[PDB]
Amino acid sequence: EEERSKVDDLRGTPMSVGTLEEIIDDNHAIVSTSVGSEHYVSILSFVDKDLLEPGCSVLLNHKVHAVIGVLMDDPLVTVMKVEKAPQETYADIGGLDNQIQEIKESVELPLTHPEYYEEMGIKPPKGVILYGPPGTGKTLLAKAVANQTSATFLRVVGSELIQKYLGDGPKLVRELFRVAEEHAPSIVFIDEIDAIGTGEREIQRTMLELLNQLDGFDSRGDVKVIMATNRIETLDPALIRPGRIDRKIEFPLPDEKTKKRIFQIHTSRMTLADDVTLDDLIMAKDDLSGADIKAICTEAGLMALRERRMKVTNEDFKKSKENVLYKKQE
Amino acid sequence: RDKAPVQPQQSPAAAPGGTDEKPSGKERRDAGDKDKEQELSEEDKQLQDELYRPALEELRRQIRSSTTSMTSVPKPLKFLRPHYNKRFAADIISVLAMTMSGERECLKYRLVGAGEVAKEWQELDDAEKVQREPLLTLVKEIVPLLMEIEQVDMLEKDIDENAYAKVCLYLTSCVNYVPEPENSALLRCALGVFRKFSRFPEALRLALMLNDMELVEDIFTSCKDVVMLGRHGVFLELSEDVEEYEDLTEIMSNVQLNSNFLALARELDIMEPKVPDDIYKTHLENNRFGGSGSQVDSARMNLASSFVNGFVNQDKLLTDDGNKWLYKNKDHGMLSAAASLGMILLWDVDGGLTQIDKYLYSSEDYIKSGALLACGIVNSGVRNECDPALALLSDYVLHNSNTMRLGSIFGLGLAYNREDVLTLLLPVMGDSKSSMEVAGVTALACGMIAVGSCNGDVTSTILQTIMEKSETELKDTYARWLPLGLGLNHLGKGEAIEAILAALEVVSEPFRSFANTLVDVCAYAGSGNVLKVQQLLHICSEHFDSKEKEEDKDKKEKKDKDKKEAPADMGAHQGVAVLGIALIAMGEEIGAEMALRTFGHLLRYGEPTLRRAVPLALALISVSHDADPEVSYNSIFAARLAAMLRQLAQYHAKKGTLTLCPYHSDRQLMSQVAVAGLLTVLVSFL
Repeated sequence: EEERSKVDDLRGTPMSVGTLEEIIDDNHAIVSTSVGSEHYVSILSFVDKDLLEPGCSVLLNHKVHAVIGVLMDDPLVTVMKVEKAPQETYADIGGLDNQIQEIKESVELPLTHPEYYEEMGIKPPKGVILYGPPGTGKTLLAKAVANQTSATFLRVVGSELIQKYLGDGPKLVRELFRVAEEHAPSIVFIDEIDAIGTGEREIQRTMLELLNQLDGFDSRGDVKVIMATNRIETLDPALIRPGRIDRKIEFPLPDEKTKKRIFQIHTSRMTLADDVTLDDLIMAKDDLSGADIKAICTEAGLMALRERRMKVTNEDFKKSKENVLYKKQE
Repeated sequence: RDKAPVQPQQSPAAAPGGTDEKPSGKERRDAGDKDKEQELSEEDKQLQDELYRPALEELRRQIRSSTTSMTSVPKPLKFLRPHYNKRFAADIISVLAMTMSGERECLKYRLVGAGEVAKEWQELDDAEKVQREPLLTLVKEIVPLLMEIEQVDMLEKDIDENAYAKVCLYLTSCVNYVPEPENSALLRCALGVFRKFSRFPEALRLALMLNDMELVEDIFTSCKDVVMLGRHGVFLELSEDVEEYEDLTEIMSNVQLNSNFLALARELDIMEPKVPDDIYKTHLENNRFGGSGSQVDSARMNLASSFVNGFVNQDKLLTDDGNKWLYKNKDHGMLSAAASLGMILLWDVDGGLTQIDKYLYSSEDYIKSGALLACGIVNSGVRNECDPALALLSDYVLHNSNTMRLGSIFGLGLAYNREDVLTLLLPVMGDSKSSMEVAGVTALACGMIAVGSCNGDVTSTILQTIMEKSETELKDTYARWLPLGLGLNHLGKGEAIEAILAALEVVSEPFRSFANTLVDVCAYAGSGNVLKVQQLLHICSEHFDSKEKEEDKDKKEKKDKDKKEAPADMGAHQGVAVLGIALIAMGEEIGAEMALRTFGHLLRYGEPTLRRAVPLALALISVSHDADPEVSYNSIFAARLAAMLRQLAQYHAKKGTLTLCPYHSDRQLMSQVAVAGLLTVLVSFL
């Protein structure tokens, strides 16, 4: 007890918050601050030195800077990937059975059903790269959801995580590469790839560095990376040969029949009336994704649920369809 | 409507006003009333009033049951003796008589210990049989034998709903919330209604729980009368314990009507279907013997390659990869590699003699001792391999029949209430050799022979091993593995007072108090006895750092069924022994992602005993995500036990006592490598 309450002199009044740079095997690490003060002192208790992940903020002192402990602190990492197993499988959507068996056969052959993968002796640990014109997570997460059935998943949505802060660099990509290293049986999913589409000079070099580290120049077959953008013209031609090397496919235009199937899947569990017609619903829409029709199915199930009924009438589903007609036109 | 015309009608206490006013209350009693029966303050005078007094009792219990009462509701009905699919009978009978007779049976069941409550229970039984709402009137009439005539009075045509629903949730809440004797009523009455009905395999589970000799007879003359066959012989031999297969083969050898139940009663017809069908439809890759047989060195990873080699029993290449592989191996590896030929030859009985004979009566004592161990492992019903190990039996210091006593007495315990094996085991335990595994495989042998016996006999067998257990207080490992067999004899029942008999004649210095707490471990297979759960939390903080490991290790055996309560805050503590308690308390179940998380947190540790103990249950609970933990151990290690144990985790990766004894004997690996010579002969694997 006294030995635990005797180191209080170091963590007392002379205490500061610095930024550690790296850990040296010589048990004296190098720290930094606003002016970059480098002090090396033998380590003490209360530190982990393994999960510390150097390059973050640590605890310093006004003294010779003997490290008395560490203090953890990133909320943006939590919203990166989902850790749940959704019930949406590859057999819940139709029409694109070949388009979904191309990626299912592409990334479900490594690490699962390995007699057609390891006996050949190829191992292209790069994965396919797709793009959905509607996107909005619906089509790209409806194609990536096939791997989410029974497997660990890794999700990355939007290039905002790089642009919402100062140019720290590819260190976040190194964090995804070390959590993917410790989570090798996973699927890397990069969504909403609009880095160059949205300083600007650093975005190109952290994107080309993203291409460098994504290529896997020192790592063996560890994880399958599946990228997903919205516009194929935004990506530069240099991100192709070191990037998409396995296979790519095209997605058809969802005008009437793909929206009829999306409407059937979004209206398979719910109960609708007999007078609910389909031609006006697949006619009034124009280049719409599944998030807004899911939004009007949610507010239509709740609005029809206001009368303590689960049946969605035709006039109430047109009244909810006015949200679709207005939202895309606003 | 308004109470203007009918409100001044209940105030007159005259007999005609009641005999005509009350029938109007029975007419308007279809929905009770227009309100919550606020007329209590006016009918409380009718309470004192009495021609049609049974109607006044009916309306009185109607209103008292309508607003509130704890005891005064069923009195007008126990005194009424009711004699005078609509909404009326549904309201006044279903819910009002449901809670009414429920609180009457509860108050009369807890207060006093005549037949009026039986007439109410049969009347409500019939009326709710008309109501046809199952599991609710049932789930209420569970606690009131009367349940036998209730089931045989109800189980006539509704078999799927009462059997599936009533037996499912009433069996689950009957091992969870119901004590033992009413569960025995479930077993006997379920033997009745299920004996008169179909679905024999659930009655065979009722034989896994009853362990009665009549059930197998009636189900073999009835299963024989009702015409696959080898499959029900397979799980027939799997569900049966050590007692009723020996007794089954002696009663079928007593009848000898067809001898097909004699053929199915042994290990031959449970293995002749599996082995060819397994070799045919499945094709295991050769990169596991070719690689896992190549990255081995240091004379220990090669032992892990003898165990992975023992996994085969399709491909028998690593088995037949020339000779001198056992000659290069040391004693710790001559016994294990000598038993490898026994692990790889579980089938091919006739070939086992011509495969092991090359190593029999050899020059090295451990080659032929482990060869007799192999002869004991390869078979369990042939009994024609024991003789050239039972013959000599006479060393008294060391004459190769002590090691042949290890392999042959252990393998004979695996493949043995046989009297003329224990009449010869008397000088075995009485020998008292300095070798630990003598009394180890002796107590485990007679212990596995005495599992499921006649309520755990306390005869001079376990009395003899207790007296000779307390003979000398040296080499406390004897005191660690003799309670193994002691508990194997105490196993099979919880309510027995024999654990308190051990608390009488056993209690001593904490050595035999650890023996007594092991008897406490194996003498509590499981029931509704939460008293030992709060007692478990009470004695959980004992200073002795081993009775915590075993007495708290019992968690995986006590609550083995209700796995939702098994995860607790044992990992949040600071004692490494508790981390071992949870780490072993995980088990060998289907391995959900929560368990894989508990091994993702328990895996990263610095002690070689816990890092050695984690891959055992990690890879036992998962037999996609199989190679990730192996890569994790490759990243942690790259000691010897971690590498041999992670190759053994490559072995493990890709309610019977046979699946409970081996690892419970394996709970003492934190010692010399002599225990690791008994590690290679486990039988709990599938």
